[PDB]
Amino acid sequence: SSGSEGNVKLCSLEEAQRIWKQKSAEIYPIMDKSSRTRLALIICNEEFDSIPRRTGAEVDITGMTMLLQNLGYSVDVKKNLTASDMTTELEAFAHRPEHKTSDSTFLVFMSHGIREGICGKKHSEQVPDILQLNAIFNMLNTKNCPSLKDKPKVIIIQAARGDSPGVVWFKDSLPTTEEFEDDAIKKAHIEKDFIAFCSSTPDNVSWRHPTMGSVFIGRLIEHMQEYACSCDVEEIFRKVRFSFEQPDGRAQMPTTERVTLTRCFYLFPGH
Amino acid sequence: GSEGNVKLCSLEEAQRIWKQKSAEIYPIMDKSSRTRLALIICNEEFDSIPRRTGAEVDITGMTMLLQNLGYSVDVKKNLTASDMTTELEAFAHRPEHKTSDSTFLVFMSHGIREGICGKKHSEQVPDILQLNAIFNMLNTKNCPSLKDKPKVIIIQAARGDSPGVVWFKDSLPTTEEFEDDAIKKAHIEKDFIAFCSSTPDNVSWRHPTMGSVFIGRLIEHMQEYACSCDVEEIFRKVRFSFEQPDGRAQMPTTERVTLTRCFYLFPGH
Ligand SMILES: [Mg+2]
Repeated sequence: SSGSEGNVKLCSLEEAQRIWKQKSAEIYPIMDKSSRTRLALIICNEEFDSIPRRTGAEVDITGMTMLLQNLGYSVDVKKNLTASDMTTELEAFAHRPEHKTSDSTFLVFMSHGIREGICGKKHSEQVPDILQLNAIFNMLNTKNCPSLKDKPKVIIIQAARGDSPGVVWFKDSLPTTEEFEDDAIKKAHIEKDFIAFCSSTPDNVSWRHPTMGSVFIGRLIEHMQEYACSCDVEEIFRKVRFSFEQPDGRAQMPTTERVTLTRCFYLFPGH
Repeated sequence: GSEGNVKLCSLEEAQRIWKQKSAEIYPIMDKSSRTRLALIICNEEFDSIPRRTGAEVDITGMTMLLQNLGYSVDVKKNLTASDMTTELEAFAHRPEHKTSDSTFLVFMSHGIREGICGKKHSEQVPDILQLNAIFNMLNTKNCPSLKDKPKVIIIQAARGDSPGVVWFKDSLPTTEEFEDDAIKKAHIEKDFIAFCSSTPDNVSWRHPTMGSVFIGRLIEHMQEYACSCDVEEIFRKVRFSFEQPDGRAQMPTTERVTLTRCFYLFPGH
């Protein structure tokens, strides 16, 4: 009886009716299932030139691919890219015409993390190869990705550190090209409707179960599958943090970051 | 009464919430015995950089709000980074927190890339309090009295001819202070939520010293919605209220959320 949705628990018609009746004015609207063309992007760096292999990556890619596909997203997976190539790929994704007939997107980045951003494949101390988190939000913003204006953009980042001070986030501050937008694109908020969810916790290896996925990605998939039907995604992220509250060996506490969501994002699995 | 402008949560409303989600709501303390503390730090008068007009209306608005929500408010004004740090460290050590369920910290100043401007700041010899330092001073190691309790941080840190007050990043030996092993095994940073506005100062001229729109909008939403919405959502709704821009676009961000539960203020209780 299971199908496109896999192991994601379905929101019944009754359930969906209730959520929408109660808060429709502040729920991101979703598009008709039959005609919508949802897109997602996973970029996973596993094999690196000068830094450790990320054993566990393939289980994560497979799990997140399955998850997002079960939630209705056409998932485009890219592997072992330089920051330069990650940039080129981001811009292409941002420019896909399918987003015009979509209601939302997910972007997943799985790689090594340092203070300054996400490590590309050719990264070393001498020769840097870093994707700045900021560039993700910029390339998907209102001006650079007008097809996703007013639509939620969920950015999941697994950027495990090791000895370094995780991923830094947060600051507090040439002229661009005139592309002659209608004054309603011009006057829109540059950045709006983003939510990020970030883990920089290193992996604990089990040699008995090598190849196995990161606990973060596993815990996220588990919670998405169980609670996509009843909770909006902000709340699902909070519940992942709740699940990690009593520490085991390796303490995990992923942070929700750069929230410019204006409405609740419900996934309405089954619809 | 003591709540004034804040709409009160009712016993039926308040029991509604609690029954629905008590296992995932931050518990609040008995009203008669809790001693809630909040801190406002505002730099408005500066040596070298522009005077921030309308600060006093914001201070007064935020103080009243926090008092209405059940917090005793200490306000500190025009401090160097060094003095702000001293004050924050003092705030963290107050015994009241031992008998409290939560806190709010408010920072209002000029902001740059590196963090919040202090009174003596110039681009020639900076004076900046790092946002990181705020979280560190209130974290589990350094402020054990607020472990497992919500710590709301509001930063109004207006941008100059500058790209912003940026956050984030992913990833010298400290003094050994002999913490209990339960403190050592605890999550170092948990139960925080920041709401940040980095919008520049436009100034009213026929009628000056009239508050900032961010703070006004936050206060209005807290008054309206504390009786039915957790702070997270209240912060969402302020964003919702700014969706169609006025002249000066404002979209304040929620940042560094390690909240594991929902923080209902339950005004009136
Ligand atoms: Mg919520």
